[PDB]
Amino acid sequence: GFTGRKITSQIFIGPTYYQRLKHMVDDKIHSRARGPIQILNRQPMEGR
DNA sequence: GGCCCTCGCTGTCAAAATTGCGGCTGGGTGTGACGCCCCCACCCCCTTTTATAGCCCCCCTTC
Repeated sequence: GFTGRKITSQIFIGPTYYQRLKHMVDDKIHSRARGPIQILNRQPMEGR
């Protein structure tokens, strides 16, 4: 697709059924500089 | 004093059972939630009356 040259090997290509899973990167990304702390431990809380 | 045996006691090794402890790292959703029996104060209803009226039980009457 970039240079327009033929690929020397011959790619195996065809229609295949794919599924998108609920495991999505926007539901998983998580960061924390400084936030709320626990009532008992005074340590950072559990989970995003 | 010295040789030889059986015996009782504390003791020991061994077998057997009894018991405190452990069981990966981390992450993301969601969902939901005492009683028994007695004793002691205090209050309500028992009764009388009446006005008042809607409601309802009881007995009578109809066919």
